[PDB]
Amino acid sequence: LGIAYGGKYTGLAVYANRLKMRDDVAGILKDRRKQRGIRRTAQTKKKRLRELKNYLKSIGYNESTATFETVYSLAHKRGYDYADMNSRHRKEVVKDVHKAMIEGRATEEQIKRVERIFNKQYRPKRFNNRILTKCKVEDCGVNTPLRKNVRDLLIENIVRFFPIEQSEKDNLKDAVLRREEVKSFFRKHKTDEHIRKQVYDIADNKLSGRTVFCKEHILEHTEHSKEERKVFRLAPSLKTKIENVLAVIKDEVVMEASIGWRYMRDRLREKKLPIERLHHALDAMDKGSRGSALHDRNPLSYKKGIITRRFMVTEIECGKEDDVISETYREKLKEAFKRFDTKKGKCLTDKEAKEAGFCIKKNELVMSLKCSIKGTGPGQMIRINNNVFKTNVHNVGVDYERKNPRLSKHFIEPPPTLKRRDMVTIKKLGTSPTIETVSATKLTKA
RNA sequence: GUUCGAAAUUAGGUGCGCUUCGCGUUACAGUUAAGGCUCUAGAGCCUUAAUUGUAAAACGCCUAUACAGUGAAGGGAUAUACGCUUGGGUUUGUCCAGCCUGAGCCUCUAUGCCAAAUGGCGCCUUCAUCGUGGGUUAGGACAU
DNA sequence: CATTTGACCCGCGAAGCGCACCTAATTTCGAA
DNA sequence: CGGGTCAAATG
Ligand SMILES: [Zn+2]
Repeated sequence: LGIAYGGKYTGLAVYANRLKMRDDVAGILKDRRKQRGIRRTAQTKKKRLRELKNYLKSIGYNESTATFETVYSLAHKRGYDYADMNSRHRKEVVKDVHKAMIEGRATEEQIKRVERIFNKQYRPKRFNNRILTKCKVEDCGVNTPLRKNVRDLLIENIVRFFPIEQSEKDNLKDAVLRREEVKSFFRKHKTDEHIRKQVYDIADNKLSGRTVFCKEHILEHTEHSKEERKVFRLAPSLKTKIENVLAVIKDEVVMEASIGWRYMRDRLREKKLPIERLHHALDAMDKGSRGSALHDRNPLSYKKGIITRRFMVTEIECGKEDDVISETYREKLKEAFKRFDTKKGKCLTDKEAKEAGFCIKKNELVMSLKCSIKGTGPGQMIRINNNVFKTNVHNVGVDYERKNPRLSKHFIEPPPTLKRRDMVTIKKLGTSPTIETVSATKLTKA
């Protein structure tokens, strides 16, 4: 093998071929997770609002009444409850709800049910039993316990090696799980400081995670010492990296980033391969995919042929203020940059915007300016519900460009067989695709 | 006695999943503040910006045998499910991740909250009732 | 009038829970 | 952070 991997690169120094691994999948999953969290928060907000509306209408506070107005507006921003006394606390929102429903002449049971709606848990929190480490011995596929549920077994695993009799071992085990008793025992039955910490840690600490062995095998681990450490749960991004490297190996070991070492070591054997744990070889993405974003995350405004969007003054770049629609605020922003000298950093800053007089919002917060969107065109605009989005995956091929079947019903501009990366006699696609900085129209299939 | 292997423990980092709280975006509607034009100091319209409210945030796919509210009763560690067995939806060229989830079950895993036993509560179940919902999707491989 | 050709575009923050998989170190037991 | 966008410019 000779594989050696590190940082963003790897080398199969059997051969001396270097390979570049994907160093993005982690950040892509991170934002595929932030998006899912945003979506689920919004769905729970809709659930809660539906329930609150139904209840308020059921008790005579119909939508036209001020009680409904106030309570429904309060239910949009209910505050946080992870702690107790950028957001208000659940208690302040519920205090305002009580105030409004009292002023509405509501009964105690009604206010209490509205409070229950404001405190309801719409999606269960399930985290106590999610990741399931199975027992290491080959004949025991059963679940290992959480280490906090078998503190007795873990304490026994340590006390079974003390120079004392079994009766004193059992007494000590029962005492530590009787506080000064264990201290006196150790003070008399001199024991190593590390062993004493370990037993105290098992007795007292918050034991996250599971044990390598089940109940029936925690103590028997010495009988299985020759079996190496096993792995079952590796990060999908590291899995993608390592499996791309392994696929390269399959098409075509002192393996010196260290995470996931055992997963490679086990895939390299797939039975007994030994392991000895830009010039890297000398030391030794497809955004059109079916799971990529169909469009941008921030919707755009598309009015009478002009694409614009609101960007904060601290989000509009120096040298680009010409996209700001307002003539007056363009001049104001230019008057701000010939004092700020922001051309280097180009980002501008909250303090600078406030000093320049762009703090116009409710909380003295920096205003926003509508700016025209460069780098986009009409062909990329889609409309879903009220939102207009830029889609970078509008092109799936060219026959005249071919529109994305997942967006044909949403394109604002009506439409008038080389796919991307095909071999022809393609890095960017269109009616005259870019083929490799040369662009041509008369490509032919090859 | 060195080395190596395992387990345990601790700290760091990396990452994965769940549940929320916001800001920002967008659509409409109402206001305020200006800028302009147009009718005639006002009045009508367009712009920008602020402030209010409500609504959308991937497309889709799958579910009404579904889903949630309310009430009653029963069960609640001889119990349930995030567990086990075995699925199904997302799901498509195909296969997956991840999430969700049905039926049976308690051999492994887990089991919360408010008040020493015990007591409520969440929880599970059946029914009655008003109904209109719920899950997943912004990732990876392969083929094309 | 098809090509270069050069600049431009792209959602952020926090909290509460779980978890694994690698480093660093120690104990203990097994071996080779 | 590729896949485009526009307008410009041997054209
Ligand atoms: Zn076992």
